[PDB]
Amino acid sequence: EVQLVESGGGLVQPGGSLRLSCAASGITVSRNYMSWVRQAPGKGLEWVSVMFAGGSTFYADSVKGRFTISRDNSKNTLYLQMNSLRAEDTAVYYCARDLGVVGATDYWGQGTLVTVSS
Amino acid sequence: ERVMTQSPATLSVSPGERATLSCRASESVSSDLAWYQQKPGQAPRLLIYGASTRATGIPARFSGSGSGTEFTLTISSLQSEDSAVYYCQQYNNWPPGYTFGQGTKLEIK
Amino acid sequence: IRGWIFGTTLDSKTQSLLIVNNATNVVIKVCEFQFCNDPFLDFRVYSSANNCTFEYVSQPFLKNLREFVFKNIDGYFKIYSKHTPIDLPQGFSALEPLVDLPIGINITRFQTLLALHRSYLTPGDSSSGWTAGAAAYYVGYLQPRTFLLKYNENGTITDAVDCALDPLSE
Amino acid sequence: ASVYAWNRKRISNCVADYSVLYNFAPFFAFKCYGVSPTKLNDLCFTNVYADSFVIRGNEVSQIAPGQTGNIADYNYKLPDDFTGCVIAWNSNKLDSKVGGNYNYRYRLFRKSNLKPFERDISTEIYQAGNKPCNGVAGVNCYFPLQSYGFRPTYGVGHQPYRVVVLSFELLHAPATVCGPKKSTNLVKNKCVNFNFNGLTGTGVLTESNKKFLPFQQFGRDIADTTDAVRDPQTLEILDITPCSFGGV
Repeated sequence: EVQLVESGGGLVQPGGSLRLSCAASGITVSRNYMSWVRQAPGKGLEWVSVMFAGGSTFYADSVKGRFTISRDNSKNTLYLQMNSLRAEDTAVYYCARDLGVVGATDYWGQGTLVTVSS
Repeated sequence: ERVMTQSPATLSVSPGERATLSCRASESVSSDLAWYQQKPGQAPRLLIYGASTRATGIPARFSGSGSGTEFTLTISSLQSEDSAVYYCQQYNNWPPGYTFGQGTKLEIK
Repeated sequence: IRGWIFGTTLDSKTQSLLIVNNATNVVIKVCEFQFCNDPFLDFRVYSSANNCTFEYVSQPFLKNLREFVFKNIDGYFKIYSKHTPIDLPQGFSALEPLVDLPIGINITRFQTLLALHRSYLTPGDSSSGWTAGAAAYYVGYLQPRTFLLKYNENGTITDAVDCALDPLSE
Repeated sequence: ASVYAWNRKRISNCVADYSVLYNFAPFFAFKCYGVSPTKLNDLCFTNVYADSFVIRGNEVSQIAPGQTGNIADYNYKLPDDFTGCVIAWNSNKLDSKVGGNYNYRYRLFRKSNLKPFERDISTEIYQAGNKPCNGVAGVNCYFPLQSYGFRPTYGVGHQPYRVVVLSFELLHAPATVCGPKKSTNLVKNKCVNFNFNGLTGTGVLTESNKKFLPFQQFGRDIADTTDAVRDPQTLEILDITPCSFGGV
């Protein structure tokens, strides 16, 4: 069925890197506005990044210059490379397919915990 | 970057009645919206986007209203499973943009 | 005789040229209009779609011996002309610059446009044609030459000497 | 008209004044890259391309060389080495209705980015799966043409800005558009520097007695000394004599 399953969540030492992966099903990714969102434990949500159908990607200001979204069109999936993970970034990260004015975010991802050594 | 403020913080209403939640913007948001119900334990679920359009499947028991900088969601008859957190997300700047709310915790008795 | 057509081809693959006189005005156009197997005899037009870049209009260019010189060297297409009362006569008369156009199309071949009253028009026709008045037109080719021109006291050319015709002229 | 299939005009064969362009009063933003405004007012070219359309105010920042966004990535894209300037007016009155001046529907779904100045007007259904909503519903029924909903309560970011972009082409240019004026009144009988439509020289000008033919513009005596000239304004013939000089 149409779904988004995520991977890469785990633990990494501060300043380190990591790479999150997002798989989809019954739906294409190449032609879908993709968007990675995150949530701090107990707090709300915040838009982290988005990749378009032409390649022009975007990131939140808090993570500009450090995270990079990319997508393996061959198998209908998205990726987000992260580096220099600091104390804040400990959060659950969600993968989503956003349509916008014609239907707001509906389909969400299982999420992925990202904590640090300490 | 319009900051949204939800109200009230918490709400406990007897079973079978209506429930009313307000979400207040600071700039204009007239029809850029959505409402999410994040039942505690998994990802949120979209109920009503834009001004009052009910997302597919979403029980008619929900009703959205409001326009400009102020909106309200209302539930007809809360069942036991309606308990969750709710957020009003705006997208007045769509490419690339969103702004979330503070969430609301809904319970029963 | 009412006009001319110049250009590198009759197809619409290139910006051919059009010059059409009329009782009312001249129409000069550059629009790559694809032509038929034969140039149409004016039933006012016969060509495919056009994408013109230059167009121009002015008063018309009109026993009467009409002369024209068509030259295209510097990115401009230039016309000289003269109409005189009177086969070609032995009388001397110089042509005056009529128009100097800025269009830069690469012209390599040229054709004429004819006309007739109440004549049918079709994309392809045999050699039967339609009746027209008795008429004729002559063609000559220019060459790089050295000419010794004589100007009189009023600034008009009255005589000329061909520098390479015979030893006395040289 | 719309940002969807913008409107164009190819200006040529005239004298481009500019006295009003970027100098008329209600212009909001004008800025060009590669060319300065005043030189522009004196520059001359083979052709001009004007491209008018209307966008939402918050998207004006995307009209720039190689700038990236929505309107500039999927709707209308200007080159990276684009020489010329864009202008934008806050048409917060001219095109708006409380009922929504949204007659135009911009493009929000495109398969691949635009090549510069590629009119890409189309009526299709962006989709995800096999069929478009003609046979499916909900999923994979996306339509790139979205209304604007322009109405006056909308803030600045959503007030329709009318924008016009000028593009000067310069290849093989028998340039047919140059309109700088600069014509000063003539002085006679005094050693004066003159510039008649390109003929530059010095000398004293005197009333002529020579019959110029109507197609002639200059007069020269023996040994190429330009002896006379006809005025390009009043068509009067003038004689030129170099003012007095000698040994002492």
